[PDB]
Amino acid sequence: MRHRKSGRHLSRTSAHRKAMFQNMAVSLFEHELIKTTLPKAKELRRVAEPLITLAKEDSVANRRLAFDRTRSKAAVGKLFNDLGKRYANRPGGYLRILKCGFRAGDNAPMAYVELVDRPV
Amino acid sequence: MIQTQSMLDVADNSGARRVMCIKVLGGSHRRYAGIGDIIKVTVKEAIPRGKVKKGQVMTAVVVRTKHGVRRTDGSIIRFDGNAAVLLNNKQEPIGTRIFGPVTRELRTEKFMKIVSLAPEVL
Amino acid sequence: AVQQNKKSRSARDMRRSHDALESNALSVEKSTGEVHLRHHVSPDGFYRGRKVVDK
Amino acid sequence: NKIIQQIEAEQMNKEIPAFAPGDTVIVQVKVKEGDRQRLQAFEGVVIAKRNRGLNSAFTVRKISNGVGVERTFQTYSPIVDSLSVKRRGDVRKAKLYYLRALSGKAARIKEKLV
Amino acid sequence: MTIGVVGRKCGMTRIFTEEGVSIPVTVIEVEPNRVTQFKTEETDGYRAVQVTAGERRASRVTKAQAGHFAKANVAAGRGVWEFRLGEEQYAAGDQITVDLFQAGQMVDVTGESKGKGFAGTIKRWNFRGQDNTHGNSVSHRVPGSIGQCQTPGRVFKGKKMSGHLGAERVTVQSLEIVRVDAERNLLLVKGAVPGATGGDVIVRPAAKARG
RNA sequence: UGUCGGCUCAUCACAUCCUGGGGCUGAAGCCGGUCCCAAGGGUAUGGCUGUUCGCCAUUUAAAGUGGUACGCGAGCUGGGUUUAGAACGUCGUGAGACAGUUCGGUCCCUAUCUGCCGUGGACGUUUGAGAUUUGAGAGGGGCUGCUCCUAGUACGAGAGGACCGGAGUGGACGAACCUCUGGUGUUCCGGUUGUCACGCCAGUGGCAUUGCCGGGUAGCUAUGUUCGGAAAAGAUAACCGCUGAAAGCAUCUAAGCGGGAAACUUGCCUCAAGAUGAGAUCUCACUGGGAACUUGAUUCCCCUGAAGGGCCGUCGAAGACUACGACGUUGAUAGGCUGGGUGUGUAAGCGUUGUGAGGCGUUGAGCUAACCAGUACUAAUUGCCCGUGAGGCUUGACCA
RNA sequence: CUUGUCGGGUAAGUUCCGACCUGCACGAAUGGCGUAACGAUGGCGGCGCUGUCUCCACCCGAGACUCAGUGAAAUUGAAA
RNA sequence: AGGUGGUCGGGUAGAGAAUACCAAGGCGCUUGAGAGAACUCGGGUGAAGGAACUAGGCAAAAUGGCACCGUAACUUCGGG
RNA sequence: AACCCACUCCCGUUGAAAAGGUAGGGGAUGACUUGUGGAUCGGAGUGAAAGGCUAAUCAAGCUCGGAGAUAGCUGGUUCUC
RNA sequence: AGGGGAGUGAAAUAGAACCUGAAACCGUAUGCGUACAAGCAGUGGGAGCCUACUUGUUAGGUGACUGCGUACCUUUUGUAU
Ligand SMILES: [Mg+2]
Ligand SMILES: [Mg+2]
Ligand SMILES: [Mg+2]
Ligand SMILES: [Mg+2]
Ligand SMILES: [Mg+2]
Ligand SMILES: [Mg+2]
Ligand SMILES: [Mg+2]
Ligand SMILES: [Mg+2]
Ligand SMILES: [Mg+2]
Ligand SMILES: [Mg+2]
Ligand SMILES: [Mg+2]
Ligand SMILES: [Mg+2]
Ligand SMILES: [Mg+2]
Ligand SMILES: [Mg+2]
Ligand SMILES: [Mg+2]
Ligand SMILES: [Mg+2]
Ligand SMILES: [Mg+2]
Ligand SMILES: [Mg+2]
Ligand SMILES: [Mg+2]
Ligand SMILES: [Mg+2]
Ligand SMILES: [Mg+2]
Ligand SMILES: [Mg+2]
Ligand SMILES: [Mg+2]
Ligand SMILES: [Mg+2]
Ligand SMILES: [Mg+2]
Ligand SMILES: [Mg+2]
Ligand SMILES: [Mg+2]
Ligand SMILES: [Mg+2]
Ligand SMILES: [Mg+2]
Ligand SMILES: [Mg+2]
Ligand SMILES: [Mg+2]
Ligand SMILES: [Mg+2]
Ligand SMILES: [Mg+2]
Ligand SMILES: [Mg+2]
Ligand SMILES: [Mg+2]
Ligand SMILES: [Mg+2]
Ligand SMILES: [Mg+2]
Ligand SMILES: [Mg+2]
Ligand SMILES: [Mg+2]
Ligand SMILES: [Mg+2]
Ligand SMILES: [Mg+2]
Ligand SMILES: [Mg+2]
Ligand SMILES: [Mg+2]
Ligand SMILES: [Mg+2]
Ligand SMILES: [Mg+2]
Ligand SMILES: [Mg+2]
Ligand SMILES: [Mg+2]
Ligand SMILES: [Mg+2]
Ligand SMILES: [Mg+2]
Ligand SMILES: [Mg+2]
Ligand SMILES: [Mg+2]
Ligand SMILES: [Mg+2]
Ligand SMILES: [Mg+2]
Ligand SMILES: [Mg+2]
Ligand SMILES: [Mg+2]
Ligand SMILES: [Mg+2]
Ligand SMILES: [Mg+2]
Ligand SMILES: [Mg+2]
Ligand SMILES: [Mg+2]
Ligand SMILES: [Mg+2]
Ligand SMILES: [Mg+2]
Ligand SMILES: [Mg+2]
Ligand SMILES: [Mg+2]
Ligand SMILES: [Mg+2]
Ligand SMILES: [Mg+2]
Ligand SMILES: [Mg+2]
Ligand SMILES: [Mg+2]
Ligand SMILES: [Mg+2]
Ligand SMILES: [Mg+2]
Ligand SMILES: [Mg+2]
Ligand SMILES: [Mg+2]
Ligand SMILES: [Mg+2]
Ligand SMILES: [Mg+2]
Ligand SMILES: [Mg+2]
Ligand SMILES: [Mg+2]
Ligand SMILES: [Mg+2]
Ligand SMILES: [Mg+2]
Ligand SMILES: [Mg+2]
Ligand SMILES: [Mg+2]
Ligand SMILES: [Mg+2]
Ligand SMILES: [Mg+2]
Ligand SMILES: [Mg+2]
Ligand SMILES: [Mg+2]
Ligand SMILES: [Mg+2]
Ligand SMILES: [Mg+2]
Ligand SMILES: [Mg+2]
Ligand SMILES: [Mg+2]
Ligand SMILES: [Mg+2]
Ligand SMILES: [Mg+2]
Ligand SMILES: [Mg+2]
Ligand SMILES: [Mg+2]
Ligand SMILES: [Mg+2]
Ligand SMILES: [Mg+2]
Ligand SMILES: [Mg+2]
Ligand SMILES: [Mg+2]
Ligand SMILES: [Mg+2]
Ligand SMILES: [Mg+2]
Ligand SMILES: [Mg+2]
Ligand SMILES: [Mg+2]
Ligand SMILES: [Mg+2]
Ligand SMILES: [Mg+2]
Ligand SMILES: [Mg+2]
Ligand SMILES: [Mg+2]
Ligand SMILES: [Mg+2]
Ligand SMILES: [Mg+2]
Ligand SMILES: [Mg+2]
Ligand SMILES: [Mg+2]
Ligand SMILES: [Mg+2]
Ligand SMILES: [Mg+2]
Ligand SMILES: [Mg+2]
Ligand SMILES: [Mg+2]
Ligand SMILES: [Mg+2]
Ligand SMILES: [Mg+2]
Ligand SMILES: [Mg+2]
Ligand SMILES: [Mg+2]
Ligand SMILES: [Mg+2]
Ligand SMILES: [Mg+2]
Ligand SMILES: [Mg+2]
Ligand SMILES: [Mg+2]
Ligand SMILES: [Mg+2]
Ligand SMILES: [Mg+2]
Ligand SMILES: [Mg+2]
Ligand SMILES: [Mg+2]
Ligand SMILES: [Mg+2]
Ligand SMILES: [Mg+2]
Ligand SMILES: [Mg+2]
Ligand SMILES: [Mg+2]
Ligand SMILES: [Mg+2]
Ligand SMILES: [Mg+2]
Ligand SMILES: [Mg+2]
Ligand SMILES: [Mg+2]
Ligand SMILES: [Mg+2]
Ligand SMILES: [Mg+2]
Ligand SMILES: [Mg+2]
Ligand SMILES: [Mg+2]
Ligand SMILES: [Mg+2]
Ligand SMILES: [Mg+2]
Ligand SMILES: [Mg+2]
Ligand SMILES: [Mg+2]
Ligand SMILES: [Mg+2]
Ligand SMILES: [Mg+2]
Ligand SMILES: [Mg+2]
Ligand SMILES: [Mg+2]
Ligand SMILES: [Mg+2]
Ligand SMILES: [Mg+2]
Ligand SMILES: [Mg+2]
Ligand SMILES: [Mg+2]
Ligand SMILES: [Mg+2]
Ligand SMILES: [Mg+2]
Ligand SMILES: [Mg+2]
Ligand SMILES: [Mg+2]
Ligand SMILES: [Mg+2]
Repeated sequence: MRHRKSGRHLSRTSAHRKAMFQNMAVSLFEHELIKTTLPKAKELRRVAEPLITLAKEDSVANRRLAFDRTRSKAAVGKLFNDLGKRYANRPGGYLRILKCGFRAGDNAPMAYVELVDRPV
Repeated sequence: MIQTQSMLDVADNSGARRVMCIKVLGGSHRRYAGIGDIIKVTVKEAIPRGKVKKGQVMTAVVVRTKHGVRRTDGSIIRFDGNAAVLLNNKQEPIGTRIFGPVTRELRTEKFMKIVSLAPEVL
Repeated sequence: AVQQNKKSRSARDMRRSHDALESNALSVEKSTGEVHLRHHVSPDGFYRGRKVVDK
Repeated sequence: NKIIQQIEAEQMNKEIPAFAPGDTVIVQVKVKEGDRQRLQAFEGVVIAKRNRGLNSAFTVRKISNGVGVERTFQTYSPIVDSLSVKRRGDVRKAKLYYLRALSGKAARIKEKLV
Repeated sequence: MTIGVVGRKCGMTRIFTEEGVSIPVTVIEVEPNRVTQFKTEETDGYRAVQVTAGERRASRVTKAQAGHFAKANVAAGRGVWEFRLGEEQYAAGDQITVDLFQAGQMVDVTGESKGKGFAGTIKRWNFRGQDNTHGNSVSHRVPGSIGQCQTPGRVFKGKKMSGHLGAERVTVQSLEIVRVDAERNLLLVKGAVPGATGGDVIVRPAAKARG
């Protein structure tokens, strides 16, 4: 049974999952638009959106907290300087998921993940 | 809860130090004995000149248990060890003194004597 | 464990009476007139009347 | 759960002065042997505390007669007539379950003076 | 039985008596029930009353159901239930509240039990396992034997096997009503009630009762 | 056609071990003996031994007897037995032997058909659809101890000690549940060892079984909580009768009328119209033309496709896939966001004290999963497909 | 014969240890009786420890399950 | 997932060529994606008991280092 | 520790493997382990002896001949009236 | 890769895996039958429907319903076994 439980195992150890979603979050903040699997995209929004909300106020303790969760100086620089200021007045929902078919290799469902107000 | 081959100490001065449960009385296939339950024990260790001897089969009542006893408001009382009181043929205590605290559910008709002898009732 | 008798032509064709395939839900994007999967982004890159990825 | 919280809120009127794990408290319990109504004192150190509104509870431990005894009290039960904090202790944890393996001088709780 | 209400299981709590006794209690919200159809000997065969409770959107109510809810000016609710009454008189439009129950009043509660998906014989039928050591080979929680040899030489119907500890309907009999809250529309019942929080429950006077 | 014993799971008989109903007794009472009726439910744990068995110890209301390949190895085991090694006693000149001992010794198979446990797809139920139902039938369940009052009464010289009737509290078994008591809780918070890295200090992160540990939310769960077995009716078994002749009497029987048990039929719970004998009730939808006939339950063409169902999406205490349940902007379905709650336990930085480890303040701080309430910020499109166009005939009664 | 009889150990010991001699059918280099140390050797008994068990519960990974690709096997007189 | 002679073999801990985390150097093991049933495999924790399991403590749990104190019967005088 | 071995459990048994793997286990300066080259063989060799080993074959190897050995024993034996 | 036309040839369904091209086995199309029915699947009776034409004492295809009916070989005193 699984009653009232949240989170997907995704056939990985819990240490593998932590590293993988930490990699996706860094990629999303830099490239502004990535393509991944649909189940993975629905678990990424529970990891990267708390980081954008955390970056809405700039302080030494907050930039240290962000670095402990994304071990990337560039990702912490992209937040606190571009994101969090762009989403200052936006109350949640900073990213969007759109289904985009299946891969040829394994017929895996795919989706796009992009930030809401890309400057393009 | 006490079952067969559980080891528990004696809360009396009957001369026994350790007894081992060999039967839980009062029902077919009965499994556990709690505070106030009659069991059948064997003496495993004794004083040189006590009034019980090693290897003697007899009856005891559970007085103090590690599992505990629950009350009507949901509260529970627990002790650090399991203890018993050895009884004679007519279900009366063999010793004359009782060591350690007891509980208020021992104040039945046939165990009121050992409640009055206890230094404390909880 | 294995069969004591070999299956007949009819017997194994009744088992396959459930092997048929279902169709997908397709839609036509009225702005362009292009056929796409329902609730998906079109191969061009449109969804609900907007450009999203532009190849 | 919004209307369960209101059922429980009407039964919470006792004062319950603040206490913490590691404190030495005296609990006055109600005993009704026969028809008489007396109060019995249970004094010991608070080792655990459960903060669940009307389902709150705490555990106190004492050495009675060479035997250690632990009682878990339901905070809002009418059996708990009153409570008072005799002393305050200085500990780092929420649950002091390690005290069960210490007996004499080893199980002393340092006092929080300030 | 023969008359009752339809409620929702809100959850569990406790109440303390002045003597220091804790009563386990299940809270049931009973939104007032509206009579939709009355069935008599001549019109329908048997004799019963039809009831609805709750609310539904206009877009989720079909035209067949909407016209049934318009013959009795009742307005649509979630679900429709029936109570087989012995000899009572009702009209299409009457209200049925927590007021037909009092403190005491042993009652029966029906609900849909929590659903385990696909259970083995140990969990479903309380079988006992084989050895976990002493040479056992990949047969720790397996059922064992399921029949006998040439004689009958088949498995008897009703043999206890594995699968679907169900989300079935079960009744719990002779539960005591502790408190009836008329203004909040609540029934407080001592004990446990089948189902999860937010499920549908049916409360009726106890069939056996007596003592 | 795999041969003992053990484990797991059983099913039937009655020549009945307990509980239930009776006759006789060399039946005062409490206990017994024997026979008749009765198969609903129950019917130990261990020490020894490979043991079935048996003997012991301690329980229980009782620890029933048998059939099912001495039930059950394509369900497990491998102690015994019956391969190959080695030894003892005995027998043989010897190779060797023993239905005599002793130590050691590989247990294969992905389930086609019948069967069984669950869960679906198709069609039918005579126009179609949404919902609520009756109950032919079938399953589940059915155990029992002790104490108190009657009453120290009946009975008995005394010792002792009831029937009938009522109240309470247990054991075993079963179901549901998570308020409480606990367990778990690699998705929460801390402590700490070794090493590498983030330029460095500080602070953090990877790896070491989750590195090792201390706690712990929701969910699940028992050892925790609540409930259950009934009462009652009917027809009976053995048994006890009323009236009553054949047979002036007697006689439960030949006519007639009764009492009578955990057995049977209900009553309690669950499934149940594929019950093809396919049942019932409420409501809803559809009210167009033409041609060919092999001239009526016929075929074809054009128009028109309703009530409703499905596909799809957001999900769920529902779930192997299904199915079931809620919602899809006229929206709180999921995620986020905002508050709270819960857990952990006084973060970082800074300021002081100290040569330093460390302490003290800011500070019950900081962080916080699944929980509660609110909120359209993000995602649930502006769609497609099925399903039609008033529902045959015969007979009877109402009706015009 | 035989679970011989007696004693010890257990609440209870067909195994164990100490004796008795009635050696079915011991016995002196196919050596007799002892023996410190040694043994992945046989039997028995204790302390600690524990999911071995009462009686299982929860959690984590790999299968099982579904989707896409590739694609066996023993067996088989015919099967409504 | 087997076997195959010889040579070199750094840093931090460490007695060490053990072990752990790294260097130079090399690799992620030629089907993937989901979901989170029974059951199987490999593990973690477990209330109250503590061998009651079983042919048998099988398996698991437990002990484990360095310095110092201290250590029995018996002995072939080394030992134990 | 390396190296040589193979006592226990489990898995695997259509195996990753026609004898393995993960956990534990024994010896580990010697009656040790190992590379290269060489010698002994079919009623023969070699054997700290198990009837063991002599190319996945051993109470007498493989191969080719006598040879279509012999089979009072199983199996089979084909169109019509 | 493989095809659709066009061309050569007497003939490409003689196209190079090339004469002829059977059976097992696998498909597409049409006609009739089949979702309340129990078993060596046939045989005797038999309605209905479809096709053809000689327009029903005919031919061909299906077979609702119903009586009867436990493969073949071998070996045996004896086999559905
Ligand atoms: Mg959720
Ligand atoms: Mg790790
Ligand atoms: Mg078959
Ligand atoms: Mg066969
Ligand atoms: Mg079939
Ligand atoms: Mg198929
Ligand atoms: Mg359930
Ligand atoms: Mg479920
Ligand atoms: Mg078992
Ligand atoms: Mg085995
Ligand atoms: Mg095996
Ligand atoms: Mg196993
Ligand atoms: Mg079998
Ligand atoms: Mg049969
Ligand atoms: Mg069964
Ligand atoms: Mg067989
Ligand atoms: Mg069993
Ligand atoms: Mg029978
Ligand atoms: Mg009888
Ligand atoms: Mg007899
Ligand atoms: Mg009997
Ligand atoms: Mg009887
Ligand atoms: Mg009698
Ligand atoms: Mg019976
Ligand atoms: Mg019986
Ligand atoms: Mg029966
Ligand atoms: Mg019967
Ligand atoms: Mg009955
Ligand atoms: Mg036993
Ligand atoms: Mg026994
Ligand atoms: Mg034995
Ligand atoms: Mg039997
Ligand atoms: Mg028989
Ligand atoms: Mg027999
Ligand atoms: Mg047998
Ligand atoms: Mg038997
Ligand atoms: Mg087996
Ligand atoms: Mg067997
Ligand atoms: Mg097997
Ligand atoms: Mg078989
Ligand atoms: Mg098997
Ligand atoms: Mg053996
Ligand atoms: Mg063995
Ligand atoms: Mg031999
Ligand atoms: Mg001789
Ligand atoms: Mg061996
Ligand atoms: Mg042997
Ligand atoms: Mg068959
Ligand atoms: Mg019926
Ligand atoms: Mg039927
Ligand atoms: Mg019945
Ligand atoms: Mg039944
Ligand atoms: Mg009864
Ligand atoms: Mg019983
Ligand atoms: Mg129970
Ligand atoms: Mg349960
Ligand atoms: Mg709980
Ligand atoms: Mg809780
Ligand atoms: Mg560095
Ligand atoms: Mg540093
Ligand atoms: Mg570190
Ligand atoms: Mg690293
Ligand atoms: Mg750890
Ligand atoms: Mg450790
Ligand atoms: Mg801990
Ligand atoms: Mg933890
Ligand atoms: Mg915990
Ligand atoms: Mg919990
Ligand atoms: Mg008479
Ligand atoms: Mg008379
Ligand atoms: Mg007369
Ligand atoms: Mg008569
Ligand atoms: Mg129907
Ligand atoms: Mg109908
Ligand atoms: Mg419509
Ligand atoms: Mg629907
Ligand atoms: Mg789902
Ligand atoms: Mg749906
Ligand atoms: Mg709103
Ligand atoms: Mg919400
Ligand atoms: Mg929050
Ligand atoms: Mg808090
Ligand atoms: Mg501080
Ligand atoms: Mg600070
Ligand atoms: Mg920290
Ligand atoms: Mg302070
Ligand atoms: Mg806090
Ligand atoms: Mg003998
Ligand atoms: Mg003897
Ligand atoms: Mg003896
Ligand atoms: Mg033994
Ligand atoms: Mg001599
Ligand atoms: Mg000799
Ligand atoms: Mg000797
Ligand atoms: Mg050796
Ligand atoms: Mg020895
Ligand atoms: Mg023993
Ligand atoms: Mg596949
Ligand atoms: Mg090194
Ligand atoms: Mg070391
Ligand atoms: Mg190494
Ligand atoms: Mg490198
Ligand atoms: Mg996967
Ligand atoms: Mg798993
Ligand atoms: Mg496991
Ligand atoms: Mg463990
Ligand atoms: Mg834990
Ligand atoms: Mg434990
Ligand atoms: Mg713990
Ligand atoms: Mg413990
Ligand atoms: Mg212990
Ligand atoms: Mg034993
Ligand atoms: Mg046993
Ligand atoms: Mg071991
Ligand atoms: Mg270990
Ligand atoms: Mg020694
Ligand atoms: Mg080598
Ligand atoms: Mg192991
Ligand atoms: Mg090894
Ligand atoms: Mg080694
Ligand atoms: Mg050695
Ligand atoms: Mg050499
Ligand atoms: Mg040679
Ligand atoms: Mg030769
Ligand atoms: Mg030999
Ligand atoms: Mg060769
Ligand atoms: Mg060889
Ligand atoms: Mg010749
Ligand atoms: Mg020949
Ligand atoms: Mg033959
Ligand atoms: Mg031409
Ligand atoms: Mg041709
Ligand atoms: Mg040709
Ligand atoms: Mg060809
Ligand atoms: Mg030619
Ligand atoms: Mg050809
Ligand atoms: Mg052909
Ligand atoms: Mg076909
Ligand atoms: Mg066809
Ligand atoms: Mg029928
Ligand atoms: Mg039919
Ligand atoms: Mg059939
Ligand atoms: Mg014919
Ligand atoms: Mg014809
Ligand atoms: Mg025919
Ligand atoms: Mg026929
Ligand atoms: Mg026939
Ligand atoms: Mg024969
Ligand atoms: Mg014969
Ligand atoms: Mg045959
Ligand atoms: Mg015949
Ligand atoms: Mg045959």
